[PDB]
Amino acid sequence: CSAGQISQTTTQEPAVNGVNAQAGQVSLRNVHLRAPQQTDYVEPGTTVELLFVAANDSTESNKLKSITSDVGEVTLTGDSTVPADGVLIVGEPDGQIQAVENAEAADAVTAEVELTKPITNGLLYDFTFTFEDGETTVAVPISAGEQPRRPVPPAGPG
Amino acid sequence: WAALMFAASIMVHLARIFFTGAFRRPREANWVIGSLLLILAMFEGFFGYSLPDD
Amino acid sequence: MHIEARLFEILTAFFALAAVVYAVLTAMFATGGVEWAGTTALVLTTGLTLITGTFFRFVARRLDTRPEDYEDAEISDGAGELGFFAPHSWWPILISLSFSTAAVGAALWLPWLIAAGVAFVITSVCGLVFEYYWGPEKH
Amino acid sequence: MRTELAMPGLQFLSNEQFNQLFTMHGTVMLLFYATPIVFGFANLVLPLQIGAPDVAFPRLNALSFWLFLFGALIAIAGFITPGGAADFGWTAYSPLTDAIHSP
Amino acid sequence: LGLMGGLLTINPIWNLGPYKPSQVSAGSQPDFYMMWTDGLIRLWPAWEFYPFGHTIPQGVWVAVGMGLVFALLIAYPFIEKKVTGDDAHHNLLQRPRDVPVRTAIGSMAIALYLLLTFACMNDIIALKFHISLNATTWIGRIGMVVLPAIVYFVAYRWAI
Amino acid sequence: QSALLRTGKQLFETSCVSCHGANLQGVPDRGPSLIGTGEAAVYFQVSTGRMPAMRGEAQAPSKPPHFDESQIDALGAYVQANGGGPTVPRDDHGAVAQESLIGGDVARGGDLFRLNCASCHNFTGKGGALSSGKYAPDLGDANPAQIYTAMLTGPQNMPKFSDRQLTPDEKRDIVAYVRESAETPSYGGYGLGGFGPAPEGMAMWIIGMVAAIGVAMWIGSRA
Amino acid sequence: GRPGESPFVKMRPEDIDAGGMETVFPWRESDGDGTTVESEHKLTEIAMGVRNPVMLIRIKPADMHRVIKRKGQESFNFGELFAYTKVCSHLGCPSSLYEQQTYRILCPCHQSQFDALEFAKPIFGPAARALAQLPITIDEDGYLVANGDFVEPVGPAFWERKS
Amino acid sequence: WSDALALGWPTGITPEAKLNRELWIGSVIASFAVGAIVWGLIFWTSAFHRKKATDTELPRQFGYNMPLELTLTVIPFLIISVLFYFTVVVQERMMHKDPNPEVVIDVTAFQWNWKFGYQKIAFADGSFDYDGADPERKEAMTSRPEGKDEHGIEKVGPIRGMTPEDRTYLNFDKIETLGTSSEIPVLVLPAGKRIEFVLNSADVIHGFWVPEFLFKRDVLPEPKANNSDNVFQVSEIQQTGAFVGRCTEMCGTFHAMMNFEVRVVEPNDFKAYIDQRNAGKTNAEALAAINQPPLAITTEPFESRRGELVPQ
Amino acid sequence: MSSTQDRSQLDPEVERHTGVDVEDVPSAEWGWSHMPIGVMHIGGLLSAAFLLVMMRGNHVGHVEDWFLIGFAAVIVALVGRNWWLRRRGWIR
Ligand SMILES: CCCCCCCCCCCCCCCC(=O)O[C@H](COC(=O)CCCCCCC[C@@H](C)CCCCCCCCC)COP(=O)(O)O[C@H]1[C@H](O)[C@H](O)[C@H](O)[C@@H](O)[C@@H]1O
Ligand SMILES: CCCCCCCCCCCCCCCC(=O)O[C@H](COC(=O)CCCCCCC[C@@H](C)CCCCCCCCC)COP(=O)(O)O[C@H]1[C@H](O)[C@H](O)[C@H](O)[C@@H](O)[C@@H]1O
Ligand SMILES: CCCCCCCC/C=C\CCCCCCCC(=O)OC[C@H](COP(=O)(O)OCCN)OC(=O)CCCCCCCCCCCCCCC
Ligand code: HEC
Ligand code: HEM
Ligand SMILES: CCCCCCCCCCCCCCCC(=O)OC[C@H](C)OC(=O)CCCCCCCC[C@@H](C)CCCCCCCC
Ligand SMILES: *C(=O)CCCCCCCCCCCCCCC
Ligand code: FES
Ligand SMILES: [Cu+2]
Ligand SMILES: [Cu+2]
Repeated sequence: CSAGQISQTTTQEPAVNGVNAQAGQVSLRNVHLRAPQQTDYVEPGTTVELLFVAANDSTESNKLKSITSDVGEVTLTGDSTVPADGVLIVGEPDGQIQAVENAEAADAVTAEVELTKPITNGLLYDFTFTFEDGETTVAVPISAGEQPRRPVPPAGPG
Repeated sequence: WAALMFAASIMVHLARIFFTGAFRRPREANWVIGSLLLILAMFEGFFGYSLPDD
Repeated sequence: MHIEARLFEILTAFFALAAVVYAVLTAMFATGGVEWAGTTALVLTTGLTLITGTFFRFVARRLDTRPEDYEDAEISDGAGELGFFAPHSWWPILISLSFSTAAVGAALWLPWLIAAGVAFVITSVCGLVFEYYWGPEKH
Repeated sequence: MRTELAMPGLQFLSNEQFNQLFTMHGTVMLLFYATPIVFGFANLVLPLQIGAPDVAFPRLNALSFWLFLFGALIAIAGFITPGGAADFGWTAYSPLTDAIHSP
Repeated sequence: LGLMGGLLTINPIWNLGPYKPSQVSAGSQPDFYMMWTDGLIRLWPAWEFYPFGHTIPQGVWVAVGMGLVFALLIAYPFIEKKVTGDDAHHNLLQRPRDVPVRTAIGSMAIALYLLLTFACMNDIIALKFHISLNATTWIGRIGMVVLPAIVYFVAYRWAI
Repeated sequence: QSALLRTGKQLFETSCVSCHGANLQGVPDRGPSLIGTGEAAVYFQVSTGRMPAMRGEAQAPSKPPHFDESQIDALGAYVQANGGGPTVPRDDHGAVAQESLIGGDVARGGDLFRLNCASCHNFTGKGGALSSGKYAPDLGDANPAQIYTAMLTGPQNMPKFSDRQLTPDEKRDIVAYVRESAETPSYGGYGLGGFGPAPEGMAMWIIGMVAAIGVAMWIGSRA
Repeated sequence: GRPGESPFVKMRPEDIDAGGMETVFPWRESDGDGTTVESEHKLTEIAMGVRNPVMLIRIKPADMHRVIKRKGQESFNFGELFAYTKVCSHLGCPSSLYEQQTYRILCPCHQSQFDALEFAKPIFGPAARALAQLPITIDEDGYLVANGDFVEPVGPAFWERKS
Repeated sequence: WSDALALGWPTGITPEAKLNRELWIGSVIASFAVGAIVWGLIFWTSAFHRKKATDTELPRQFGYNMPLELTLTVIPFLIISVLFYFTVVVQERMMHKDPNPEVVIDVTAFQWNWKFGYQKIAFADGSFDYDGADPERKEAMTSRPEGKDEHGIEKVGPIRGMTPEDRTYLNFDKIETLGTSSEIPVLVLPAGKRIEFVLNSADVIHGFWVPEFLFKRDVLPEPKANNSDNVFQVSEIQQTGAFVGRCTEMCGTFHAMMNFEVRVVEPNDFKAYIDQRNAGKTNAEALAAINQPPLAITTEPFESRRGELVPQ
Repeated sequence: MSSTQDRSQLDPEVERHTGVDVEDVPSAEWGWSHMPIGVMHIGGLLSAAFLLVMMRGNHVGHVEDWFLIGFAAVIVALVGRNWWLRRRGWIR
């Protein structure tokens, strides 16, 4: 009776770095920050990108995506009202394929944030995604999409 | 394999003697020392397969 | 064994008729011709009953009217030495357990538990068959 | 299955737990209660009814019972497994039964 | 023994890498003779006592269990003679059926030993025979008090 | 590719939208969202066959794949385009790399396997048991791409080994060790599975002890 | 797994990804690579330390809200990174098995599970004491460093404990 | 009286359903007559109790009434023969297989939901120059020049040269009304027209039932290779509105979650719907545009939650 | 016919005059044949108590506790039935 109403397989989040925020009609999937850090912190004043996918649940739509801004002044370049029983893919997560030579509306709604606050990988930073339906804090992580190991200096025994 | 058969045959011999009553009045001390022998065999195999640091 | 053979002869007649009619009406008037599953099953159940009935008829012709087959047969007529009916035996349960250990080995695809269940089955079938033939121990 | 079906919602059973129930209920009742009990009654009175002392192969009919009992148990054994018993109904139709479906 | 040394592989230490505290496998079993001690360790239900500023880990439970097992095994003939009352010089064995209580007790003890031995192997039993690991652990826990009683009753009646 | 994306979408729509809802968002309490899972996850999971899954239980078992390599690639490309994530390795031609994933070093691969993989699988990649009905499966069926992608995407109750955590060279070494341990013949006889104590004790008790007892019964006299 | 040279390499939080487990060891700058003879003995000591190995777990941000924290171990975690001793609290075998989406640290020796979401308290098996939690953080350059020592003895329990 | 005596048969919405319901009413009449007479016989012989007045004298002890046996073994044969003749004439209108369907729906039934393709539409009155999509049908012929061996094998494929995972039998169309787990599919059909259903299954055998059609068919994976007549026609659908439809087989775990709808709208409504779907719009959007509720009104989507006591 | 009857004189030493009888255990004189019923009753009661006590443990599970409850309940039911029947003289 591992197959009962509470089963391990069904109640599993995706094995992805981005968090999931189902609150609100539009569901946020694989929401993370591309913020390549060269040191302990990503210093304020540097622009890091905000990846996620906004999937519409209802066909009756919530395609506004008004502000979705928090501490950092997230700006949505090439903003569009995409979600209509479909996906709004704000950016290009590492490994993303354009899927066609051309493109629609230039960039596909790329969200970029001027930090105004140090951030580091491993921490969770709250972002308030607000559609016309409602607002939800998501606690976005920092994800190193596909970058390999940065060479750490060799150690001199002492 | 000889260690495993040693343990298994000690166990089977213990079963035989216990079930056939080969320990009462005489041979009771024989049963006692046989029990000590079984314990020693158990720990001997324990130290044996533990001997090659693995 | 006239009635015993004739029962299977009747079953053979009916099953042969069913197989023939199914084969014909499936070769024609079916979406994809002969079904080839029902046809074969009907043909070989006809074969089942045919084998049994043929053996029963051979035996009926080979044997004179038994008291069992003979109406107006007194109990004393059949009274005599009935043959060997196996008394108590614990080999059937061992055979069942061995076949169950082979079956679980087949279900859970464990070649080692199949191999052992089959060994187990051979041993227990040998025990059952030799149960009443293992001569006295010769020391 | 009956308690679950009393109310429209899935009160206490999951979809696959219910599917295991009618699968095993159907087979247990037929193949482990109905088909093995005709030979239960046959072994009971058939030799008596024809005047015989015993069945033709009385060690064989002993094997038949134990094959029934142990064969039945290993079918019920699907429940103790974490996945459960067979999802597919008693009929166990082909595509649903292959390794791809109900693995 | 030579045939089995040839044809059957025992303890492939080359497969089993060198000991490192940070590394481990899933099997982690001792030979079948210590498998009952290991199974006792696995099955015993994590009962720990914390006296004044001290700890009494679950290891002591299994240690005392082994001590009791060995003490009872060593002292059985004297226990049996104290219980029954027979100190007569016995040179003729008695068939296990002819002594229902002792054969029943031995069957009960063998059942407990087999339960513990398979509890130690519950990991591989769960892996191969598809049974949840928690289910195997709790089957062992319940059986080690149920299975000995069942086997005792069955063996007693079987002997009679 | 356009047609590859279209084929992946068509397969997705008639295979998994019931439990990975259309738009790749996950169906609450039936399946996780596939956004960000990537092409490697799709390749491993569908090729091992786990994904045409017909039950919610402790663990999704392996099974014959329901799609051929081309359809696996189509589904993987569709999922990668929708979400974007890890990609399965490929060789010079374009096919999923099998031999290229065999790392040169096998001692290093074995050390890494023992530190990370043997934790649950085995000393040599046989299976292992887990908490509640789960289990780490035997690795002898997995091919180098399947092993590499299994590490790349933690399939289920398995830690997700990123390239940063296990550089592709380390993963290649682990793949080499897995394949070598799986394809290597047992020296010293029939390795009874791969678990020492339990299969060895059973084989003793069944082969050696029945032989000894039967020989003793032959030599001696019943009484 | 490099055979002998630079066996231990500094680590960064970005290296792990959500639902990831990595076995880490207490490496000091003085304990440089294994090239020298002075090194390769400190490194061997680190590797052979019974209480040295730790498992660093990246809790999925979605499940970060299910985390319960122990007394005095509330700030030990660095964001979504939790460092628990691998040595099982009961008889000291490593608890190396990790189940993500269940967050259960399983020990192979005697099948004991610890709930990593909560403080690694045993929710099954013989173990009765939670695994010790290592304080962790990032120094300059972002490399992960222990922010202290275990607030309790880390190996298996013994008579002189809990005081 | 007819509804009560039909034993819960939904009054058909197509002439085939009407005729089948009439046959069912007749069959139930005959069965209830037989049951009434037999139960009367049983409750009458239950009046032959062992009366205390019965002295030491046993009954007639007759048995073996050959003429009565002949009568009661010939009459049932005639009854079943009449039933069989009616059954055959009714079955004749099970699939008339009219070579000129007015709308053809490609009913793909995959694992735990439905998809409707609208393969072709050709109104007899004259309209709907529409067709399906010949592309998207990609085979899986594993005709590699060489396999694992060095030479000679040149394996073509397991079955008829194709691998089991082929899905060439599956036909695809431009307008696909796929059903999501959270959005029950609604196949909209024109009222008054001949509607053919080309049935197929993606993964597993299962069933397609519209209780109001008084007819069901088993969507098979490869019906043509299995010697099955998956395709079946409905001459007309008079009544408009939404009719629930179930899956009437075993599919897997979520077999009870395959409910769909068939929404019979007027021919003009179907014109507007198909035009607005050719224009990029979803099924719900097209329904709203033709001013009909977008979501399945006869059945809500099932809660994807595994049950009530699950902690969300 | 090729079998010789056996004469056995085993040394005896409780005298079996109380406890079990040959009609109940045919080989009562040949070995230990009687376990006091109190021993088995107390053993069953303590087994049930142990099963119940195992509910207290470090397991978040609940079907485990329910299985313990069921097994302890059936053990206690068997012990109670046996004790009641023997109290009344094996009646009902
Ligand atoms: C009586 C004395 C004789 C003793 C037996 C001696 C047999 C000698 C055999 C010949 C020499 C040694 C061959 C060594 C080559 C070799 O090892 O043999 C494997 C086979 O292995 C299997 O499957 C088992 C096949 C079934 C046959 C053997 C069964 C014998 C058992 C029953 C003996 C013990 C008794 C236990 C009784 C049980 C009942 C208890 C009540 C074959 O390869 P494979 O199959 O592919 O192994 C997989 C890797 O590939 C893959 O990666 C890896 O991941 C794995 O999956 C691995 O299995
Ligand atoms: C030596 C063996 C003989 C033993 C004799 C003693 C007999 C007494 C057996 C006692 C059985 C105790 C069973 C209960 C144990 C227990 O408490 O664990 C459960 C699992 O229940 C179960 O299946 C119960 C299965 C019980 C079947 C027992 C079968 C007896 C067999 C072994 C007898 C054959 C013996 C063969 C002898 C061989 C002879 C060799 C010579 C739950 O685990 P879990 O899986 O985590 O479930 C989670 C949900 O709860 C949660 O909602 C959900 O959310 C999920 O998380 C889900 O996973
Ligand atoms: C004849 C009896 C017939 C009884 C048949 C009943 C079968 C139905 C069982 C499971 C159905 C699938 C549901 C699967 C999920 C469970 C339901 C639930 O959620 O119920 C609430 C809590 C747990 O809360 P939780 O959220 O699971 O989390 C927890 C920690 N996190 O348990 C409770 O109080 C209520 C108890 C729930 C199940 C306990 C059943 C176990 C064994 C019964 C007796 C065995 C007797 C042996 C005799 C020798
Ligand atoms: C419920 C039935 C089911 C269906 C059918 C199914 N999935 Fe899934 N999927 C799951 C579950 C449950 C998980 C997570 C647990 C697991 O994978 O065992 C999952 C996870 C996945 C993953 C891995 C996610 C990760 O984070 O690693 C991939 C990739 C995936 N699904 C793709 C597919 C594709 C492609 C198909 C169709 C070819 C499909 N699935 C069909 C239920 C299903
Ligand atoms: C008395 C009963 C004994 C038992 C039960 C026993 C058991 C064992 C076992 C099981 C092993 C493991 C072998 C392996 O893993 O390959 C072992 C190893 C060993 N035994 Fe014993 N042994 C016994 C007596 C002896 C004796 C008398 C000697 C010396 C004369 C001895 C010398 C060794 C050595 C040197 C090893 C190490 C072999 C290795 O590491 O592979 N043992 N023993
Ligand atoms: C006292 C000892 C005697 C028993 C006393 C009366 C014993 C009476 C036992 C009532 C049992 C009640 C259970 C209530 C279920 C529950 O609420 O928990 C749900 C749980 C989550 O679901 C499961 O996990 C599996 C549940 C199914 C159990 C399959 C067992 C199949 C057994 C086979 C493996 C054959 C074994 C051979 C057995 C051989 C014996 C044959 C009878
Ligand atoms: C998951 O591991 C199993 C799910 C099965 C749940 C439903 C169980 C139905 C009851 C079965 C009865 C077993 C035999 C009872 C013996 C008294
Ligand atoms: S050694 Fe970890 S639970 Fe016992
Ligand atoms: Cu259905
Ligand atoms: Cu279906």
